[PDB]
Amino acid sequence: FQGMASIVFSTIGNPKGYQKVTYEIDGEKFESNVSVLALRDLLKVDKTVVILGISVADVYNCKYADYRSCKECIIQNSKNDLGISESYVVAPNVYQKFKGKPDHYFTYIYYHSLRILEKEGINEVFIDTTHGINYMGVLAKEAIQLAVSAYAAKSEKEVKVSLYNSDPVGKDVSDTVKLHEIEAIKISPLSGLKYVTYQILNKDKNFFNKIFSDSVNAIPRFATALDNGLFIYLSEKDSSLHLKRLEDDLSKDPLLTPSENEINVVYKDMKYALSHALFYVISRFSGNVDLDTLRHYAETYADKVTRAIIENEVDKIEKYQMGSERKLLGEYMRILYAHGGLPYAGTYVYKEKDKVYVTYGDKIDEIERQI
Amino acid sequence: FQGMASIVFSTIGNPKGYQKVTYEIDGEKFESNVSVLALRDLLKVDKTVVILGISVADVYNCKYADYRSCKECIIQNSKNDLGISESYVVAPNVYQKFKGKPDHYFTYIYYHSLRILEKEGINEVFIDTTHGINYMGVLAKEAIQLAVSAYAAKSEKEVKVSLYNSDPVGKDVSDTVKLHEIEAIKISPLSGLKYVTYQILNKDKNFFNKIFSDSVNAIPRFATALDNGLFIYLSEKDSSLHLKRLEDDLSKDPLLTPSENEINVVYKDMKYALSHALFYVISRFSGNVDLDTLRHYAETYADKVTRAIIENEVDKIEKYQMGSERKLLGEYMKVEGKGILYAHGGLPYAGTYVYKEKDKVYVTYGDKIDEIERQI
Ligand SMILES: [Mg+2]
Ligand SMILES: [Mg+2]
Repeated sequence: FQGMASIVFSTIGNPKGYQKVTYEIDGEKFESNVSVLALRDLLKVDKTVVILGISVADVYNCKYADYRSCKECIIQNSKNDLGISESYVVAPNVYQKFKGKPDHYFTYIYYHSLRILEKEGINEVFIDTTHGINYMGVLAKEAIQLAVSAYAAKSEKEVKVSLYNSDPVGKDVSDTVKLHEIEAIKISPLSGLKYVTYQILNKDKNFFNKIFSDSVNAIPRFATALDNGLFIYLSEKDSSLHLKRLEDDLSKDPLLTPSENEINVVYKDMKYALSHALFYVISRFSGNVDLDTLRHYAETYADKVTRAIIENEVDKIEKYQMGSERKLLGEYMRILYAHGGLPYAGTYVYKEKDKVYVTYGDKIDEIERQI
Repeated sequence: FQGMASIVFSTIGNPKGYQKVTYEIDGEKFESNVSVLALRDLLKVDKTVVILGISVADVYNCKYADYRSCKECIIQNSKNDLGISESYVVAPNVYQKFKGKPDHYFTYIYYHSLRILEKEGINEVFIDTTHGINYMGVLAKEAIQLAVSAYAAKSEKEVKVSLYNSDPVGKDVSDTVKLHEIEAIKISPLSGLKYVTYQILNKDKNFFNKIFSDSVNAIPRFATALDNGLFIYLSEKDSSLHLKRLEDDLSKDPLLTPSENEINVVYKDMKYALSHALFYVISRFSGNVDLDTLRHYAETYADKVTRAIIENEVDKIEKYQMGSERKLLGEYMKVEGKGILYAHGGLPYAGTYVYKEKDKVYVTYGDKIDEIERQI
């Protein structure tokens, strides 16, 4: 299954909803107490996701026994006020007595929105920030962008993403409130990959520390390999454990710990979201690399020069009749990169029944050092 | 996983290959003994499928013990001559001493190409008929079109399909040969659905006989439900048995039986391919129909009027707070005292129940399904 479903994510600052207003797109109108229901109606959006901060517990006198029971109380009460039965993402946020780190909101939305994209078979995403307050809008937008980027690359599909906002404040039903398309982008597997790597490669040298042993070095290295089309490396240098550990890290509930005067909320720093997106995209490349798979990777996941270099190397390999035993490419015909990841002294080739494979074999440590 | 892989299917009449020529697309050239290798190079196509007839068995002195062994001899010997290691579809065909029914070639290509599409995560398909002979081109093109139609609708994705043919060289030795895009189409889930139903609904009254009990009526009836957006009916009237039995029928090898100077080949009549496509598409609609699922079905699998009527009825339903006990739509929406299926886009008020469970509102025909079925 593949899927062409649409979804709208909406940042809602007040789970009680808002004064009824008449929203409008292209002259067509829909009256609502929340912009997201108007976007859903006017754009015929399949799925709805309301994003709330844990801080709105205060509105309903929800208890702080633990994050899960607190968020369940929020959802039960908001469903009745908003007339939206599902789905809800209730994220760690900083607001009044609720204390923490704003980037934790980002991490949480990235991870939870990614899971939703997987489940829903999505090809079009709307992000409605009409009712967001403080930093909700900027961080939900960027966290969802990251999730759609990871999703498009791993699922190998195109996903359209649009940012919407309106201004219903101090208006009523006699007011017409336009829902504006602010920006619309198309994310392809290539541009999803490039966004994910971009978010690793523009961070300071210590940014990815304490994620796993030597993560401070391993993470930017894996990102550089992904960014430059080193598919054989992504296939052969196992990162499945890193991915599993990050899933474990992000799957656990935030901690809610009440003070005298405060509720402290602890989730995971942004570096965990960026790292997960990286290893999630890398998981696309698992398994042995035969020539047609590599041709496809070149077309799908490499920029134009890198694609051309890889395809030229493959063209050269396809001129020869290939045997069962493994030989270095040299035996048939900056160096790592000038040959698009197939340097002749550092890559083997072999034929196993109907496929020719390229592998670094026991030379992978040499390759790793040149990344 | 979804996928944006490309694939070319090539009808090849002679597994020995052809006079080498320089194929060209848009000024760019590639010399080959087979058009499909030039297409693969010039259009950077991920996957290659060579379609051969079983009749090429004699080229390599292949034995006729059974279809599997004959096909495997053909494939192993063709690989070296053609320079293509995989994949091969070796189909029943009629030619010279090989006798049978030409539509069996269609059925075989449909089913086997469909399996290949599923495995390969495809969004772009090329059909190269350059080296096809007799009816290979017409039947491969139409069989593949049906396959992609079924695949697009069931997987819910768009697929582009293009028919290519080189300049025919005839009995001459040309030097440069253009590879022409003849036809290029885009198949959406809706376009796939409509092509599948079209192939059912343009057949004679008895065309679908002997597939399963009362299939002459049941098949057209399912196609009519699908063609007209009766998604609740498709969700509630079983067709998984029909799908399973068709997949079992089609997965069995063709029968090859040599006689005095003839080899008779038997596969399955075209009706099995068309019926398989139908039930494969219908299998998309499994599960209870909650209103968001229905809205999605209207947006994805229904023509403009049907989409509008369904969405209108859903808009009305969504005004109400829904209880957990099943009630007819009319119990919510119609007064006591006086005041049909298609005018309500499949949600007639006296024949459809509604209820809410675990955050979703559902519509179902429940015990009224027979009455709905009478009206299809
Ligand atoms: Mg949540
Ligand atoms: Mg075959």
